Amino acid sequence: DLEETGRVLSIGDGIARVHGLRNVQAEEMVEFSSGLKGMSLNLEPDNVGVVVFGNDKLIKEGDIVKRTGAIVDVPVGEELLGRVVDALGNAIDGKGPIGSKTRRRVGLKAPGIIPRISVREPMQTGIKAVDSLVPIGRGQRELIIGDRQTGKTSIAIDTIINQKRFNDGSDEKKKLYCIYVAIGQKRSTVAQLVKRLTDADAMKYTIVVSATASDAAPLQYLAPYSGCSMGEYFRDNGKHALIIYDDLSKQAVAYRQMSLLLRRPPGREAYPGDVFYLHSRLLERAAKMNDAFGGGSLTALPVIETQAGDVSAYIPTNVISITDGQIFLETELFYKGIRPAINVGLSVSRVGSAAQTRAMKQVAGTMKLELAQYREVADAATQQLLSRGVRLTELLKQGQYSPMAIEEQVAVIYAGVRGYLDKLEPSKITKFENAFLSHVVSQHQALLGTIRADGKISEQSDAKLKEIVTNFLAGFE
Amino acid sequence: ATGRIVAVIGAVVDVQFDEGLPPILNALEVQGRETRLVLEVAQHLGESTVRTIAMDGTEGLVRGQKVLDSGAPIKIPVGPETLGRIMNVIGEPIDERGPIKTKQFAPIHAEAPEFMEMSVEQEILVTGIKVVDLLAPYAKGGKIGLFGGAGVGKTVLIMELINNVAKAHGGYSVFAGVGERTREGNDLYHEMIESGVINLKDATSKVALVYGQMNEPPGARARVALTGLTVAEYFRDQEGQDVLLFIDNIFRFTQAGSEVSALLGRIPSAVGYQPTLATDMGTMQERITTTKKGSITSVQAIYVPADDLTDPAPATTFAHLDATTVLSRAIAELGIYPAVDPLDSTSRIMDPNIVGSEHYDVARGVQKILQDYKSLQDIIAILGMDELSEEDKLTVSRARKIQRFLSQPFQVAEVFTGHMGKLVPLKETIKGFQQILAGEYDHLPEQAFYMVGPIEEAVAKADKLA
Amino acid sequence: ATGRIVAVIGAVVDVQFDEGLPPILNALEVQGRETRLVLEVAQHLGESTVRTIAMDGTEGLVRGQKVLDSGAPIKIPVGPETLGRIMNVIGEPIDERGPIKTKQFAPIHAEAPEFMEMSVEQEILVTGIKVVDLLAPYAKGGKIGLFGGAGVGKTVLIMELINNVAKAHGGYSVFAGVGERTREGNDLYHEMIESGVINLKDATSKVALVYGQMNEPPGARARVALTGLTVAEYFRDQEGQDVLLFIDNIFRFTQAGSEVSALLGRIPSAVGYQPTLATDMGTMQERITTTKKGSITSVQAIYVPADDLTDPAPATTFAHLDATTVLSRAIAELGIYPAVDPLDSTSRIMDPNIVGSEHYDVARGVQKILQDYKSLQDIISEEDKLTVSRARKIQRFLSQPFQVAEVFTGHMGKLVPLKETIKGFQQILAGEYDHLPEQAFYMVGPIEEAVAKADK
Amino acid sequence: TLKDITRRLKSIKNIQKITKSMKMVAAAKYASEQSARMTAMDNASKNASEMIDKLTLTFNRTRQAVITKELIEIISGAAAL
Amino acid sequence: GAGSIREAGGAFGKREQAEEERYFRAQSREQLAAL
Ligand SMILES: Nc1ncnc2c1ncn2[C@@H]1O[C@H](COP(=O)(O)OP(=O)(O)OP(=O)(O)O)[C@@H](O)[C@H]1O
Ligand SMILES: Nc1ncnc2c1ncn2[C@@H]1O[C@H](COP(=O)(O)OP(=O)(O)O)[C@@H](O)[C@H]1O
Ligand SMILES: [Mg+2]
Ligand SMILES: [Mg+2]
Repeated sequence: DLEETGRVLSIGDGIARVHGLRNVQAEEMVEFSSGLKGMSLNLEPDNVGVVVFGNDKLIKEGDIVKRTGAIVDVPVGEELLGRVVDALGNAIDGKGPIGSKTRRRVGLKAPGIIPRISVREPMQTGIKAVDSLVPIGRGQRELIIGDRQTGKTSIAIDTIINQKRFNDGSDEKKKLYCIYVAIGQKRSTVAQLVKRLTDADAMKYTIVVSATASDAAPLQYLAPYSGCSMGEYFRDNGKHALIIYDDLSKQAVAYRQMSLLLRRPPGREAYPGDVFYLHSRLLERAAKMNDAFGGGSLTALPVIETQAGDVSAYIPTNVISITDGQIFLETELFYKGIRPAINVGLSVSRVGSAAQTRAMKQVAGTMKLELAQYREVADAATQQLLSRGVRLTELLKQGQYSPMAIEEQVAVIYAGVRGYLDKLEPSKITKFENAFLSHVVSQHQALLGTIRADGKISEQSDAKLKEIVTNFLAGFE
Repeated sequence: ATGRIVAVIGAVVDVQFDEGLPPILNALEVQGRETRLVLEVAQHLGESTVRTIAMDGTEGLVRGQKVLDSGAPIKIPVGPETLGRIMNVIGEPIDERGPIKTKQFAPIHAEAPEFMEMSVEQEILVTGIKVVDLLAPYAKGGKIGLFGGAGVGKTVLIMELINNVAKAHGGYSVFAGVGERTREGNDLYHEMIESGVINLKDATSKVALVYGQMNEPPGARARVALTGLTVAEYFRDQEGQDVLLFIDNIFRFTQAGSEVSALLGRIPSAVGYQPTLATDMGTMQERITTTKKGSITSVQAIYVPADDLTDPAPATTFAHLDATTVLSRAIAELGIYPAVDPLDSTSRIMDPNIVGSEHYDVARGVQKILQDYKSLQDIIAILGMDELSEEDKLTVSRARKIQRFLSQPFQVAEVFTGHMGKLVPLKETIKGFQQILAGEYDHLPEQAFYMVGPIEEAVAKADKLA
Repeated sequence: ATGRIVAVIGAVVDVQFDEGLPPILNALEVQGRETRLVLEVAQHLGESTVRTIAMDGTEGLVRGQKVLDSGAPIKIPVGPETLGRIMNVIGEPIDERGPIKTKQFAPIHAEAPEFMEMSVEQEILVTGIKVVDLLAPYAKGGKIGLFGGAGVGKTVLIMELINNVAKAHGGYSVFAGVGERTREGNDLYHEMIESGVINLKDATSKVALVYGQMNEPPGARARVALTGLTVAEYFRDQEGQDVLLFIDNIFRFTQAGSEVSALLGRIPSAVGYQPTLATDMGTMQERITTTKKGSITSVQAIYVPADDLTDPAPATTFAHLDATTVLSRAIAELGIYPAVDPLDSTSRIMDPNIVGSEHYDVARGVQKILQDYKSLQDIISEEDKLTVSRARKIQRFLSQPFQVAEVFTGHMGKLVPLKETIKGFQQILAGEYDHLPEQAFYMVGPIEEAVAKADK
Repeated sequence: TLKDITRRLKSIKNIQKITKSMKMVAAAKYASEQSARMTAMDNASKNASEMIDKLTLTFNRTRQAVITKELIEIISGAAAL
Repeated sequence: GAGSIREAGGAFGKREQAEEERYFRAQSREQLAAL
């Protein structure tokens, strides 16, 4: 019966020409006799071109293709938290099947103008440089762009681990469920990442979608949309989600493979004409909703890898045109030990300023201004600018897998911007920072608790801070 | 007339008609959809089959699905009832405020105004932006183009122009959002509601919004600019009104045309673009014009792919404009904002008989000294500053002061810069630049001219630095 | 299933089957030839026709000539009997020493290990080479880029890695000559015979050789890396070893894939590379990993076209590399062997969380003092002379005598454990040997041998 | 254009070699104006090396683009037959 | 790459040409006076 069932005519180049399937819809999931799945791409007068989600080795000429009647969708819900799935929603962690009750199409259009509201509440990364200078809000699209091995995945992982302090509490408003989409990475890297999230107890609120380097190009193309659907579930049911696409460069390369194998006209760098639409329709789905639509959000942290620091290339500029700002990571800084190697003159957050808390604003306006002066200078005043800027740049450094609470960042930046560190020599800034942070955590949980509950620094808290920092700097090496 | 779908490839749909083949550009309605899926006839393929471009997503289309012919192209509501409302590419309201109850409808495909309707008058339009007003001034009823790569400030500049011109404007205004961020459209909507330019309670609204954004399939992104054109053309012709048309971004029209041209079966041109890029752009751009029936001052942001000004799309747009503001990434990395390239921005009213000999001489002298600095750049880069003449050192110092003084804080940029915006009158701009060229401030440091308004603020900042 | 040739265009052959169409990646056997001709299925063209790529020359092929379906991908002999032998891409011996009498055969096309078979924390692979183990250590199941070609002792370092991984870890090696020059393949065979790594008389051979020559069609050069990887996969999955796999060269693997893709009519991507460049590289490299049975560590010689590191072939290879060993001629003409450039060799596991704070700090100190000494050389004070002295001593102590060079040089070879390397460089950095002459560190193993040479 | 970038690369490589030789010659003649010339030529060589690095990046980028453009022209010519 | 500074026609190729003509116009005036 050639109306719900077809036979493969040709296979190769990742596309299977199927004869029959007369009632198949465009963009519908089909199921091959081998157990593989595909998507109806080209409905033609005499055949159906099917994008195979897997290896062409498993599909032969003459194989039976049945249609599932459903436009391509993935399982969504709370039942995916803690699971590692592939681009189709099948669990690859061996913990059994996903018990999901709801499915959601992967190519749903982003919300319109009316369902949205401005980004107002903060998405805390726990990274001092980000949380202070490039603040991210819930519903934003912030790009993490840089060369290879500059610390991009580390920023994303620190954010995910940071969300634990909110996901363990009772404030349901302030929770954030994370989705990590691995696209074209090494499988061992994703396994080690999932272990890092399991040690930090960050997997219980994280979904990992894995389309690695050995997976077929259609799977690496589909993975970001599957992850985005899993996040749109939370965004549309009143909750808040964060999604990392690591990275969209390899997804664009997978899509270019698929497009060149379909014999479509290449453009700049042999990329198809719709490589911008590929990322735009995806990153538009990260939105902050107004309260008549639940009030939830979906934050996107796409990752892009540049070649020799070239950020004016085709795909980098496309994504810069799509997102709400970018966090540049430089190799020249990363080699010099400044880590996270965030370029502060080039990174920006267009809509995150309205999300920064009041305390962090109080310290970060001054920090940002002093850093701008230190940049614009590099006698007896410019020397003070240089000294303050150097102290601040050592204050911005941070370690891996240890994100900080917002009040601790506020305390450290406070010590930095009022001028207490001008006494120490730059090589001692990190020593002072760690010792002082441990001191304030141990014996001053009341001031930190007050700053955290108040969201700002009152003159009472400002006085207590000045007292504590003067005493510590007095009794310090 | 009713046809049936025979092929669906992306945004392109083939429809075979037994009776009554619909003309090219007619709008077709697909039957059996939850929402309105409009197909626009693009080609007659032969054997009673047409090839169409879908204005929405084609997922769920089955071969054999019925399609009705409307008998006319896409018709949108035009009139004063569209003011304060948001409509999409096919004229449907997307602001949840009910139907747009206009008394007429106009097809989005129309002929360009004839040669005998053109208007030649070229009065200036002062914007309050120092570099624009000085070096490449805009003209009322003219076509303005803002070129720039990704993240150089096209949206910031166009929002500054909406703030500086459209509120002070006496006529109507149309903002066509073409293939841009949806959250930017939400921001613009709500900003116009608070600033009173859009009124949700009565009929005093002064702006009509048309949005097909970067989440839309390529057919909607290719025709939403035409929908905005149609609204502005109604205001210009049947009302005789002075119209302000802001298009951000107009490059997405060409990019969407390229995306669909892939599938319409056409041999690609240079850089993979459609072979019809220039004639499509011309058909669209010739309707955005001032006739002797009414005026349209048009501001268009043109995206520059990979910062390549020689790309076919911006290179083709260059010929359609009276004033071009070319933003530069290299200038934006020097902290100078707006990132206008002063030796790449032009205007046709930069003419002594139009702006006066004082304005013209100041602008030409500024450009001369900036070109001389650019010529010295290599020697300055390798052999250092000290291997120059004294006249070359004076040229470098004055050129750097002028570079700084071309920057300016915007009122739309206050939120992420803290500096209050400045609106500098044309007299004060000409005076300040005449004075810097004269040498009246060769003693002040260059960093005193950075991010100020008039030259008095420059001397105040110099006095506060020392 | 029997088919018949319907088209022969160069190295591409179309074969029509009247029953039982073979899957993609199956090997076919052309009948009636004096030498074995193998065709690998690439596409199903429809109408019971498959398109294949030849593994050997196609001259003398006739339309209608019978072709047999093998029923599986290319199968090669895998086992301890492949050690010391040479086989080509389809597994037959090319050293004229008789058949390779293994008990089982493995298909050269295999899926990478699953997600739950992956090791979840990175460990170090100790090679016994001081500069490598200290400054740019190798990870088990990682990929290492070997930069530098002729005149810097690349073959000596390869053979020493083979010997040291055989002694320290008990893991065998596999060498894949992807696009190998036949002259240099003969040279390598005989240097391996003379250094004892290959033994033609008993079963103590440590390495298996797989040669895809330069005069073979692009399909053979695109599959020889998979053949070598299949031998190494056997040694890992069936004997739980830590295997070494050498891919010389990896750029030629990319080049052969590009040529095969162009032959199949596919539209080239950027710079002329196959559209499937990243996925070809990925399907090869993902099989090089640490599983729960064992691991496969891969040293891969990198050639960079036009010295352009942003070229698609290096840029795609560098995404998989876990380390880098740069063999510099400026180090060899300086007298140091192995000629590893200690400032340009990198590692991803040079991280305190992976190698330990002590290792990280010793390595960082060595690198900082070497950079300081380069700076000071550029200007030729008070303690800068002492920095110069300690850095000269560190430079000398990075050298090492190899066991595979014993018959030629006479000096005994040294396999320095990791702790001895760490503590020796730590002591030289602290100043515990600021009295000993700088030539007491040249070509020694542990630091005790340095003090013993200083005695004389 | 590829030929413009190659011209500029060649020019700046020559400038870098000349300033390096001049720095060495001033270092020999210095063994107060000689010290100034030595440091100045050192700085000129350093700036020339940085311009050389940026232009080498630009040149590799432009040559990759030129190869891709010529391939696309050949492909589009072959696909129209 | 000999004479590649003048062949690139930059600010340095113009500086070089101006020097050669200035030095040899002064020499030609000093060589024609004696001549
Ligand atoms: N803040 C940091 N402090 C110290 N070390 C860091 C920091 N961030 C990253 N690193 C180190 O640099 C290494 C590379 O970082 P990371 O993998 O996160 O960046 P990447 O850009 O994603 O690399 P890749 O291109 O392979 O994806 C890390 O293994 C880590 O050891
Ligand atoms: N006039 C300006 N002043 C200060 N910063 C600016 C200005 N214009 C642009 N920018 C910077 O560029 C960023 C984005 O510019 P944008 O308006 O989005 O241009 P585009 O639409 O071309 O991407 C702004 O968030 C800001 O950081
Ligand atoms: Mg990463
Ligand atoms: Mg914009």
